[PDB]
Amino acid sequence: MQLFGGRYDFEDTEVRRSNFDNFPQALISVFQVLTGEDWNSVMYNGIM
Amino acid sequence: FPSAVTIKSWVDKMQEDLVTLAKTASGVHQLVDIYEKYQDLYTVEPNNARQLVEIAARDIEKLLSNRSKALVRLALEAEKVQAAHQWREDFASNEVVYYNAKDDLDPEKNDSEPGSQRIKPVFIDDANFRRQVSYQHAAVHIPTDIYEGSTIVLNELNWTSALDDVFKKNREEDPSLLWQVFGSATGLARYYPASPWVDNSRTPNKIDLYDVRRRPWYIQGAASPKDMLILVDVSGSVSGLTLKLIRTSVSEMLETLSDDDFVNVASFNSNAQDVSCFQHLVQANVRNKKVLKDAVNNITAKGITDYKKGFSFAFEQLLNYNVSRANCNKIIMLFTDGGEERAQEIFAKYNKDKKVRVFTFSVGQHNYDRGPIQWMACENKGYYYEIPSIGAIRINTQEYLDVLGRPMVLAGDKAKQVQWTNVYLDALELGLVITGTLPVFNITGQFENKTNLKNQLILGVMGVDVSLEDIKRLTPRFTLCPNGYYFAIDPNGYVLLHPNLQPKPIGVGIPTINLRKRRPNVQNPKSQEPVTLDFLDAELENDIKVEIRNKMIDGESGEKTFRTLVKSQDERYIDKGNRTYTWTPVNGTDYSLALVLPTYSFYYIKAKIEETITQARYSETLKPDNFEESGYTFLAPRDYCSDLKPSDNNTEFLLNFNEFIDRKTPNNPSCNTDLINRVLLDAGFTNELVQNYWSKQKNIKGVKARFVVTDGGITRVYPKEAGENWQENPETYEDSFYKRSLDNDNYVFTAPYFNKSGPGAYESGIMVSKAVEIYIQGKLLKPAVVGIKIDVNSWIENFTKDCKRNSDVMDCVILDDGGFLLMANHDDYTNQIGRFFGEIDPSLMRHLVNISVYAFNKSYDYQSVCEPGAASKQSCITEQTQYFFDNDSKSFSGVLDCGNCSRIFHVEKLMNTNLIFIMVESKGTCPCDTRLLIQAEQTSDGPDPCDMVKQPRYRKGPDVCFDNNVLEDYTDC
Ligand SMILES: [Ca+2]
Repeated sequence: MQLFGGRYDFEDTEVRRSNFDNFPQALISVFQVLTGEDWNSVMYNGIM
Repeated sequence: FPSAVTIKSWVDKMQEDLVTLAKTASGVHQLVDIYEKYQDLYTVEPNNARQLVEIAARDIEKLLSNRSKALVRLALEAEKVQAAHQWREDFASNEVVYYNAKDDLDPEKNDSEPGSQRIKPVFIDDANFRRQVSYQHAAVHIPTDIYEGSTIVLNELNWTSALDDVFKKNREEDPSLLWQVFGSATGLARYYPASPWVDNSRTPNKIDLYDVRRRPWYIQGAASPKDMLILVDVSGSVSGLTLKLIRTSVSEMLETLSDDDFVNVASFNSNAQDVSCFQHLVQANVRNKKVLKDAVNNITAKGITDYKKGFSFAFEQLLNYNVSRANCNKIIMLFTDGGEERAQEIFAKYNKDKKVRVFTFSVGQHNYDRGPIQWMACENKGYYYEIPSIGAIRINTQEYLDVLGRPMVLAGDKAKQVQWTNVYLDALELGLVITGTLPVFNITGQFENKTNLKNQLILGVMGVDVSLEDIKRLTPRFTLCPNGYYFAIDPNGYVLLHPNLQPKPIGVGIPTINLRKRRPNVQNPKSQEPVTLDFLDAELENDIKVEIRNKMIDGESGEKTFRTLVKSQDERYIDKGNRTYTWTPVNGTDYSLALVLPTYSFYYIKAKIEETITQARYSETLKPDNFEESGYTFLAPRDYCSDLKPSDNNTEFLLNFNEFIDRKTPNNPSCNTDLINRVLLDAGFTNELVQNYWSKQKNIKGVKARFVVTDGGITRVYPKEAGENWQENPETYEDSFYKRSLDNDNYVFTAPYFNKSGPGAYESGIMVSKAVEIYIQGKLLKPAVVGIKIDVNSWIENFTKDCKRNSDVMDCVILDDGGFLLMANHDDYTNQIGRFFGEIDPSLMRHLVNISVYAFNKSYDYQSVCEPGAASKQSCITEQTQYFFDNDSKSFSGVLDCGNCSRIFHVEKLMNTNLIFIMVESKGTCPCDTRLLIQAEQTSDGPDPCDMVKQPRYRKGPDVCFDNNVLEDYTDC
């Protein structure tokens, strides 16, 4: 929530549900990187 | 360097030779004497320039009145028929049979969707429509992304089915009606006569985005003029996709504003500032809207939010009253995402009395609070909209005209007045039209006061088109010279009728395209703007025309004779001519009609040929096979009779015209007998001239073609071998040289074009013209123009016989008023005959402009076509320059010091023509050149509107204003 909190301000209509905006939505976005499922796309949003 | 006296004698002999050749070979005097020797085949009638304006104004008022009477009928029937509608919700067994336009015409589809049943029409072909129409039923247009079969749409298609008989009876009561349309608040548009839509949905590759609820006529007849103040939110939280949707939404919202509405775009993030260079409500015309859009597309998002600052700024912008406003609807549009401050303080401090509405748009997919925004919305009589994607923008940024229309409904029968739109281009390709609208009210249970919940909104708007070819027929312009004309005016400046209003859209700025960001199959949208061309932007602008304009905008009659610069047909010259503007108001409506007559045009010629033998004898002369005895004959494509139509292939037209005038007796039952009598009398006169004079000296030394262009379309070019070298228009009222040589009282040289593909330098020759001018009863007349094409070679050799061909001691050129090269002395100049002189000797030309021999005027053309820049064609503004003689003194001697050197020059104007002989030290002497002085349409973007709004043109506004009725509901948000 500090690193990528509110930084997903992309100017396209692509949807990104696994983001770190609030606590209930950062917990879900961390649990998914922990179960190693589609975690490589949560990294490309964090890098872009 | 030769002295002044020898040069004066040179130009004296040169001018004398030129003038005597033109006078003795064209035949001015002989045509004058034969125009004066008859005096019995015709009569001289006066143009009472006041009676004409009154008659034309009454004809226009009567036409618009007949179009009004066909609107209140439609609206009455629509209100009555919808009042008695029962709202069924099961349409399976009872099909709704109708003709959905933009459906396929192959007769083996048989769609018959659930609840609906189509029709296969017959589609005869028509005139007054450039397409195929069916007078049996009305067509329906349903926007692409609106399902046809929704119970809301199938109900409109039910109770609108009873409009078709009133459509039919209106049409058969007045067979010259164009489209009648009912455009309803559910997207539908039912128009008559039926005709397939121009863009089917996906049967072609392209999409149609036409929503009857965004059209100018609908948005006009659905509310009253506004004072909008779009208050964008550029806080940090709107960054991302919300900001993009806010930009697109503000643009699509501006596209719903007309020229009577005033608008400004603020922007707040812990500080409220304007978004552009304006700082107060501006008039929302095409240029101001372009400025606002280009400034909104640069918005960036960063900071904290503060609604109190933004609303203080908005409410303080809506209280200026130092500027011109619409003074009717004060609304604030807040484009935001979500917040927590509702700020009751500011709404109590500024609109405790609720004069300013608030519409709040919450944009994007976010997780913020919207309670405060809905509260602001439906606390201040406003409304609340949600815009989550690009697809909902077009539908949410147009639906506030349901809120703004409540007072117009609670006003009732007082609020039903027909009002006419700006000039715009028809959506079914009819050209330029104006549409008259009248709203339709929903009255269910009106004698017992039952619901009044759906009965606050209108149903739709009823409109009916009036083409501008319908108005240009009530102002017939063929008893005036090529120079006089009618023109009308809005109570806004904008022009409704003019000789300089073209069917193209009004251009803004400089066109820029990025070809490298457009997929080949994406179907870009095109345009929606009206053709709003101000009156001062169609002509040249004195400060006496500003006076006439501001005097006829407020419905005054009068007359004014003065002297003005007039720009020739081809935008290359300028003439100081006298004019007489006589104007009057059109009583029924808010237009004003003026007539421009040049003195020498207060009398015209009326044919009186009644001895049918003379008629037949004259009509014999315009037959192709005897051209070798009378010269190539062109005939202007005017509508003499109902049957034949202008052909654009003048041989086709001359053949049809001859076979017509002999195919029907001279009785003339259905023919415009005055036009035809004049044309035949004219042909007789011209043929007598050609036979008695041009036939005797079959060939002269310098002449190449001797022609006569007159009133009645008759154009005669003597050697048919020169008839193939006539690039002029056959309609003599569009011949640039004709209108030019009517103004001047002497000979006029028309410098040919340069580097344009065609026979233009040596095969054709240089054109010289003079206007025949006769006195019948002490009354001036200028009925014809006689001319000559001078051979370039004979002129060169008479020019040389100290100037020698390809000399290098000096240069000796001949230019005209306009600075175009005619006869040079260097064989490389002479190669480029017809080019602007400032393009082949820029230093001398700038100096000439400086020493005040050549004055110049600059203007803008707002409907031009250009190749887009880098940042098929687009529409563009082109600046046009035009040079002319200002000082009437002849000789000008001097010397230009072009830096460390100086070349001496002497210029002398050949009197009795428009020619100027220049003799200068050679250009090889001084190796100086600043830069070319181009006279051509240079694509520009000015004037800067950031400065025109500080001191705008005069304008009057509509005085009916329906806002703030106190029995409203406003329990909606
Ligand atoms: Ca996986």
